[PDB]
Amino acid sequence: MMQDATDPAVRAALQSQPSGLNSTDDWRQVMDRIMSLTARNPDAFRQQPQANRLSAILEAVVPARANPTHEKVLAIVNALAENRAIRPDEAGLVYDALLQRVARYNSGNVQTNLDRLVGDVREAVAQRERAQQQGNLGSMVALNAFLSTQPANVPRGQEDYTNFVSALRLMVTETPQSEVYQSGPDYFFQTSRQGLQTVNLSQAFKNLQGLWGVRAPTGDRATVSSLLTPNSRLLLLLIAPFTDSGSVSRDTYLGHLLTLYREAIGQAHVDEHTFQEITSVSRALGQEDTGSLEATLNYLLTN
Amino acid sequence: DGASIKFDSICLYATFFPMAHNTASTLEAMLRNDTNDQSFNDYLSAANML
Repeated sequence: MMQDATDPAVRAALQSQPSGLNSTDDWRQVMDRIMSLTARNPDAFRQQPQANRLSAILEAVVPARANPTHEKVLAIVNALAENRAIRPDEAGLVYDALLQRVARYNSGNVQTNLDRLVGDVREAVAQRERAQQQGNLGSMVALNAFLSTQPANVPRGQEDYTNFVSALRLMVTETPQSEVYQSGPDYFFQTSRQGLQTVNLSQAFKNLQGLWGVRAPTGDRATVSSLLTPNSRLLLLLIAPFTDSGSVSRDTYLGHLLTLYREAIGQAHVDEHTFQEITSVSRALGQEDTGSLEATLNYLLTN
Repeated sequence: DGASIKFDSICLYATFFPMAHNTASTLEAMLRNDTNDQSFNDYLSAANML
């Protein structure tokens, strides 16, 4: 089990308010401790020195108003650090700039809002932290711009593309984390990893609009399908762990190559379980076994 | 007997630690509150009479 982002209203409380005994806030906890009612040891208040004994009585029986503002205003500014509304080095300015703002306006209806906004801003950290795990929000809106600009449902050659419409939508829903459909240049493009080692254009996909339905030769790479760019080829291998059945595997490469993209993944996860064993058995071989990779090469070439 | 001292421009040589600028803005939180305050006294905290 794991925690959510360390509670932003509590992190700032951790650094300000008393830890052990706040005699006013934890009143019936000190009162329980002084009445010899605590289950740990009853006479923990009796065996204590007489002077600090009296300090517990004066503070608990007469509750003293402790300063609450600096654990409320800091609760906003540290949430401003976790929601990233300010930079971490900005904690010197905004903490006091708003304290100087409430120095001028201590006593309007604004601070009655402020503590209600404290509960709102602390929840906004918890809302966004669960929302950044699903980076769908900066992805689906971007795909809405892709679906509108690109002409949808126009394969007047042959139609297998209706299945492909949902295939791109499945990539948004299944993996959301680093999967951002960034619109930097006017061509749309999707990143798969946190460092973006396969971020091809979804407008390199515009090469497929004339190749949505053509004739198939035989079983070896086609006499025509050499036109398919390694840019668009990178996309079609990336949608392959998402959609398989739907596109016709016998009419054009939209389906025949998509089934063949599963052959690339099908070998990969087998060889993953192959490599994790031969590398693990290095005590009995005592060599840099590149034959683990050479057999992997042999299991792809000699078929 | 016969002695005199003359003074020029007096200075201050303040030295602190080159703190990490992320930490130098965030470690203040202990002294930013009135809960904990750097309290000091003489060991001979005494008062006399002549």
